[PDB]
Amino acid sequence: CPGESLINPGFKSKKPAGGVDFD
Amino acid sequence: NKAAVVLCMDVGFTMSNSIPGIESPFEQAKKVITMFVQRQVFAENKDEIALVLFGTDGTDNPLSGGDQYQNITVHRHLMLPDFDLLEDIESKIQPGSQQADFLDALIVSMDVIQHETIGKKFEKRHIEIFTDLSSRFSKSQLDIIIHSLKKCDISLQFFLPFSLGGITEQQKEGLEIVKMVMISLEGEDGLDEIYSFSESLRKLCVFKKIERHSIHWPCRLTIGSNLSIRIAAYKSILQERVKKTWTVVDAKTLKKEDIQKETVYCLNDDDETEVLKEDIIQGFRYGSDIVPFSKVDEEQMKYKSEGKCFSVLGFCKSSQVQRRFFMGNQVLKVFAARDDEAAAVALSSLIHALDDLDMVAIVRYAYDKRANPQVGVAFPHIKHNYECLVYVQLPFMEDLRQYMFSSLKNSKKYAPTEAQLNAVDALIDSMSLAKKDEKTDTLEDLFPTTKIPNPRFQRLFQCLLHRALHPREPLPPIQQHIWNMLNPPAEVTTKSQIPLSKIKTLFPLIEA
DNA sequence: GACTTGTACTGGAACTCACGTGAACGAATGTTTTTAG
Repeated sequence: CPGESLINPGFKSKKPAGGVDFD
Repeated sequence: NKAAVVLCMDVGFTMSNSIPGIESPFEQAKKVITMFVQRQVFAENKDEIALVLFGTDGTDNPLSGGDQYQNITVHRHLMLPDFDLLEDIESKIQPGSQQADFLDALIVSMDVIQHETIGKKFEKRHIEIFTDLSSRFSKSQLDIIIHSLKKCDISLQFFLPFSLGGITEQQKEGLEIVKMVMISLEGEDGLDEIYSFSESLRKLCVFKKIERHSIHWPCRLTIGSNLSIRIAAYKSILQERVKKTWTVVDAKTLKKEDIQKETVYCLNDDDETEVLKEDIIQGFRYGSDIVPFSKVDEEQMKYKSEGKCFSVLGFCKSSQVQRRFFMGNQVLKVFAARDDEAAAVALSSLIHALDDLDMVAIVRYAYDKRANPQVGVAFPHIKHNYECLVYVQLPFMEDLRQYMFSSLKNSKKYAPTEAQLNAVDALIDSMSLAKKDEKTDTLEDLFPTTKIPNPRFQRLFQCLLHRALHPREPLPPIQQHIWNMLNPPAEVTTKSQIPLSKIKTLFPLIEA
């Protein structure tokens, strides 16, 4: 399945938190 | 803060003589008195109440004089309510056989409320008259009474067997005099301040709500390192808990000091040895092992921050913040600093800008130094009377759960048919809890859930009162009015009877 | 028939997760009472 974490199968990988990025 | 209430009541013979079906006013006034006493007792607002009766055989007043000021008694003085007053009301008060002038009773009430109020602070003062206005009287001291009431700033109330305000001429004269007294004291608004026994019972059948006063939280809303607006935050909505908790007492003597609680620690050895508190250190679990972590070391490594921070991390569109992601157990309301015009102007400008642009502020909030920082959303709230920011917490990365659920629209075996959809539509239409105002202005809520007191506290107070008055009998069943207020109007069920039958016919539900 | 070995089933216990009650501690903020000048 696309977007599936390799470390923890069955849970979609979480994107790293970027914080605040002004446009 | 505190209030002094002189409850003046009629015990004349005219009350006893009435149609049995009408529930003669003596019993209704007694029930109202009792209900008010319970409401005051179980709501510890630090209020003083005294009891005066007129029309009784005996005479006990500070002022006696001659034939005037007779057949009146001051049963209770200015003191906190207690169950002894309830017991006295229940049985120690019985109807008499004499008559009295309620003007003299009002004079006695003024005398007691003016003489027993010294040495205490009272922001309010009230006097409630319970009479049927069926006793002959003469009007010769009204002006002085009105002058005294105006000077002392004491409110007045009246409770009569009839709502208007088939009656006798004396009752009509009583109505005229009481109406004149109310008009003189306040005016047009005072006409509606004459209640009835049934209406008052309708409003006094529910215990008072648990009221807590939030303490203002001052801080500074910061946008960068140069802009700062002084603000004060209050807690608007939170889950309410009982102020008092149950106390464990020994079954026999019923004392708290005869039972003690303590904790000890032991090891896994068969001997079951014991160790002292100081010889215990906290640790955590790292996989299949335990990593010791002393409290001092934790404090040394602990994440240190600066408390009392209300900083605007950024501004984002309202559509990007969903209600389903709200966290926390509280909602904060942020106003400008009290007695600060510049802060008010700045906050108003920010609120108006956010409302116009349809934006919310993602902010960092920390209650104090030892409070974990939080990321939350502040959004405007503009009302004719007031405008303020509303702050609600937001989730972190660790607080989001990734759960997968099958689609319902694409299912081939769970797809409802046209008839089922029509039945569900009919059910939804029938069970509507909001009604248009003749399709003219707006909607009206038939079953507003925000005005329903929590049944838990009502049940607790009911059971406590029943145990106090009846130590032997078991607890009673839940009162009917609680169920009535916890259920929708019967019109909804009457309308929905048939659609529910249709849905039952069309949907084959089977219990496995 | 009695014992020994091996296989299969399975109902309950253990564990984890979540919520609610009760208590202590710091911490604050405000408010009330007592004492000094």
